[PDB]
Amino acid sequence: MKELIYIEEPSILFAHGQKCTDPRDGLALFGPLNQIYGIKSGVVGTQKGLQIFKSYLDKIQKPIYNHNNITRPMFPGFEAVFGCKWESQNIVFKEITDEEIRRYLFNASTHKRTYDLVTLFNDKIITANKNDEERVDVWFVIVPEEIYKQFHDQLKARLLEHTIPTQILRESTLAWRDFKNTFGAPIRDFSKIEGHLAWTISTAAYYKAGGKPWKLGDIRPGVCYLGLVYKKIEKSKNPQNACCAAQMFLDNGDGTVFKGEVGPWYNPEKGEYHLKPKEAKALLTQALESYKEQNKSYPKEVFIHARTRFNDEEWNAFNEVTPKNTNLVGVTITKSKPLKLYKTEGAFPIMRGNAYIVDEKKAFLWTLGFVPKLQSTLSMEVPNPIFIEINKGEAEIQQVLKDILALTKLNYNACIYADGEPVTLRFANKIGEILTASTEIKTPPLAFKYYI
Amino acid sequence: NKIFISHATPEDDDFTRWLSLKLIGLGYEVWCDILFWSTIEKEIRENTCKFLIVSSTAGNKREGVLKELAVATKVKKHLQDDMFIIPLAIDENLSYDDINIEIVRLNAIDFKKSWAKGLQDLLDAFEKQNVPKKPPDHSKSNLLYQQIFLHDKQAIEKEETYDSNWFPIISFPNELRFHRYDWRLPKQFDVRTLAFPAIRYKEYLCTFAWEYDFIHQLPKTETYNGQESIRISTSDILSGRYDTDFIRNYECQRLIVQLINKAFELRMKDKNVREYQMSKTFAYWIEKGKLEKDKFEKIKLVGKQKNKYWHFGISAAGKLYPSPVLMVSSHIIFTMDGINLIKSKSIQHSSRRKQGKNWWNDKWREKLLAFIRFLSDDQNAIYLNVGSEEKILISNKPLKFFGKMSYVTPS
DNA sequence: TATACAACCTACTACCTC
RNA sequence: UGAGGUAGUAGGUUGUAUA
Ligand SMILES: [Mg+2]
Repeated sequence: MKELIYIEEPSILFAHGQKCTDPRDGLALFGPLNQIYGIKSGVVGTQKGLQIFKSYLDKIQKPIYNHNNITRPMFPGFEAVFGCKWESQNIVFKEITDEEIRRYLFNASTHKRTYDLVTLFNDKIITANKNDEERVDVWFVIVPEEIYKQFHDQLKARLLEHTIPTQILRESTLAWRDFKNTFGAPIRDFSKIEGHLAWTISTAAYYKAGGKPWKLGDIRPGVCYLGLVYKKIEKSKNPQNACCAAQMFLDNGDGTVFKGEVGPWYNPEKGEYHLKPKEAKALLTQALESYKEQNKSYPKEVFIHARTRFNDEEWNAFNEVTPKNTNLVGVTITKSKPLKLYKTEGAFPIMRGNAYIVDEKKAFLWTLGFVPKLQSTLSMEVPNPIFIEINKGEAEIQQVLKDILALTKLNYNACIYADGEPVTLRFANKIGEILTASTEIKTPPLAFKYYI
Repeated sequence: NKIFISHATPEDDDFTRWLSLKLIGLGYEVWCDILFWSTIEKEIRENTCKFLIVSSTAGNKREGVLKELAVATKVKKHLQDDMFIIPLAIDENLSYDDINIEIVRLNAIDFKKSWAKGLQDLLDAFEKQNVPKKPPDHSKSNLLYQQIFLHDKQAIEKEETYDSNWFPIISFPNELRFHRYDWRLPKQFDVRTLAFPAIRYKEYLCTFAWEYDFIHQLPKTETYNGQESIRISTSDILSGRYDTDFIRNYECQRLIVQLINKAFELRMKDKNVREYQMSKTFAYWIEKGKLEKDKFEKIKLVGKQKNKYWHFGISAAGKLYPSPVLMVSSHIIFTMDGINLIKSKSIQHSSRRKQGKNWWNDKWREKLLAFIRFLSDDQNAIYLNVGSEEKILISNKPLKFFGKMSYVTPS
C-alpha cells in the first residue's frame, strides 16, 4: 500500500480582508475589493437582440434560484452582490439591419463571409468609439443565430488593434426558451442552472469593466510565475511555432498582479516546441523588468512552468540573463497520463487534493474529484490527475504542488469552484489563439480584458 | 438589543440567511431560527428591539409566524413604540391588498424590486430610530457561516483504500538473449508476423528472442550457439550497470517494453476475445455468445442499448520506471447484432458518450476487474507465453493505494 | 530520403452537464 | 462564442537500429 499526501485547499481574499474558498459564496457575503461606480453598456446587434438583452438584464436584477442550492448557489442579484449599477436604461445602441446581414452572408465565401461580418461589427464599434460623446465601458455583441453557423477570434484581434473591451453573447444563451427547435424541447435547457448563468455573466461583465472580484493571499512573496504555451501558426505560409506567456506575481504589499507577457517569440522549425537563446533572453528580461517596475526590486525566484520540457540550450540563456541570486525552477505539467485511482467502497470518486509522490522530482496532483462543500463531483466518470515534474532547477515538490493549487484557484473568466490545471496556461493559450488570427500586431496590450 | 426575524421554514429561507448574515456583519445582534418554543416567546418579550416579519405567499398563513406576530403585537402595545413591527415584502405574486390583518395597516419595505435598496433603507431606518449597534465586525458573519452552514461539509480524518489500474508484473524471464542468425533470416522477412516476440534491433545480433524455436518460419537450424549473446534481465533494469558500448541502459528498457507490448497482443489472439482498432492502439472485447447470462462473476460485460449491443473493452501498455506494470484503460465497443461490429466510427462516439453518463466509480471498477479476471488462467496470474519455456506473469490484483484524509459519503 | 518501434507534442470534432 | 469536463479521430517530432 502506498500513501497519498493531502494538500489543504487554498483560500482567496475577498473584501474587508476576509478569506473564503468558494468565490460564489465569498462574493455574496463580503463582495469585490474595488469600487467601480457603474457599467455603461453598449449593444451591437439586431433590434430583437436589443430586446433580448434588455429582458435578460432586467431579469438578472432580482434573485434567481437553482434546483440545488448546495451544489449551485443562488444569485442574490447584481446590485446586491457587486454594489454596482448595471442597468437596462443607460444603454448605448448601434443597430445592424437584417438587410446588411443577409447581403453579407447570402453566398459570398467562408473566409470572405467571416471577414465581411467582422468588418461590419468592428466598423460599428470603432466608429461609435472614436466619434461620439457617450462613454461605453463594455461592448456587448449580440450575435444572431444565423451568424454563428473563427468569427470570435477575428473580432477580438481586430478590436485588440484599438484596445476596446468586448463580450460576445449569442441569442441562444439569453433566450434559450424561445429557440425551441427539435420537436418541442429546447436545444440547451438552462432551467436547473439559471443561477449559474447569471453568476458567470455578471462576474465576466464586472471583470471586463475594470473590477476586481477576488485575489490570492497564500503565495510566496517575491517569486514570479510564468506560463509558456506554444501554438502552431504553421497554418499559414512559413510554418512556425509561436510562444506566449503570462505572469502572476505579487505586489509590493497586499496585492496581486495577473497580466500577460506577449510579443510572441517564434520558432522556424516544424516540431521544435522549444525556444532560441535570443528569444529566451528577451522573454526573461521582459518578465524581470515587468516585475521590477512594480516591486522596485528584483525577484527572489522565478517559477517557470509549461506543458513541455526545457532543453539545456534555453536554460543556459535563462541563467545567463538572471542577475544576483534569482533562482529559477522549471516545471512540466502533463495532463493525460493514464493513472486512474478508484474507491474500494462507494459510488463516489476520490477526493480532490490527494497527491501521490512518485519521486522527489515527480508527483500526481488530483485537481478534479469530489468536493465536500458542494457534495458533488467536479468532473464526470473517474477523474484524471495531472503530472508535475521539476524538470530544471532545485525546489521542494510539496511547495510546487501548493503553488499549482494556488494557480488553479485564479480563474476570472468563469465563476466556479476550481479548475483542473493552472489558469496561467489556459489564459496564455487564449492569448495565443487570439494572436494567431491577427496580422502582425506590434506591442500588444498586456491586459486580459481585451483578450478574455 | 436584539432583532427578531420571523419566516416560513421550508420556503423564504435563502432571503433569511442572506439578511441575517448581512446584518450580523454590520454589528446588529439578530435572533433567527436558522442560526440556533418557550425561548422564542421569551426573546420576543424581554430581549428583542425590532420585530421583522417576512411576507410571502408561502407565509402569511403559517401558524408559527402568526403566533410570533401576536406575541409581538402584545409586546408592542406595552412598550409604547409604533415601529416595533416592520414587514418586509419579498414576493411578487401576492398583492398589497391580500396581506393578513394585524400587519395590513403597516407600510412595508418592498424588497421586491431589489434586495440592496431594501437593505439600504432598512439601515437608514435603524439609524433614524436609534437601534443600538456595535462597530462592524465582519469576521463574525464568516465565523457563523462556517459553523452553522458548513458544519457537515468539510474534510474528515478518515482512512480509505484506493484501487488502481496498474497491474504489476510479479516475475520476468531470467535472460534477455542476443542471437546472431546471420544469412539464416532473409533481409526481406518482416520480424513481425512471427510467432514469438522478436525485433531486429541493435547492430546485427538481431532477432531479440527471450526463447529459441522460430522453426517452420525460418528453417535453417544451422546456428552455432557460441556467438549468441545473453544478458541478465535483472541488470537491464534497476540501473545495474548493464550499460555497455553494445547497448546503453536507457535503450534496453525501451527495448524490453516493446517485447511486453507485443507479447500481450499476441497472447490475446489465443483467448476468446476479438479485437477493435483505435487511433493508436488495440482494444479487446468479448462476443455475445460467450459467457453465461452475459455475466462472468455477477458483473455484466455485454448488454443492450435500444437496437444495439454494447461490449466492454480494455487496452494495455507496458511501463518500467516505478515498477514493471501493465497500464489498462477501459473502453466500450458497440455492435449491431452482437457478433458483428458496426462500421461507422461516427455513431460509436455518440454511443460511448451516451452510455458512459450513467456509469460511476462502482461500475467501472467491477467491469474492469471482471474483464481482467476473465483472461487469467492461474488463480492469481495471467500467462504471456513469450517463449516455449519462459513467460511473463502479471498479477490479477492491481496496485492498491491508501490515504488518511477523506469525506463522508452522501446518502 | 524511406519501413518498423517507444516516448513525447498538438489540433480538431462531438456529446454530456452531475 | 456564459462555462466546465469527458472521449474519439487525425497527424507530427526525437531517439536508436535498418534502407
Ligand atoms: Mg469569456
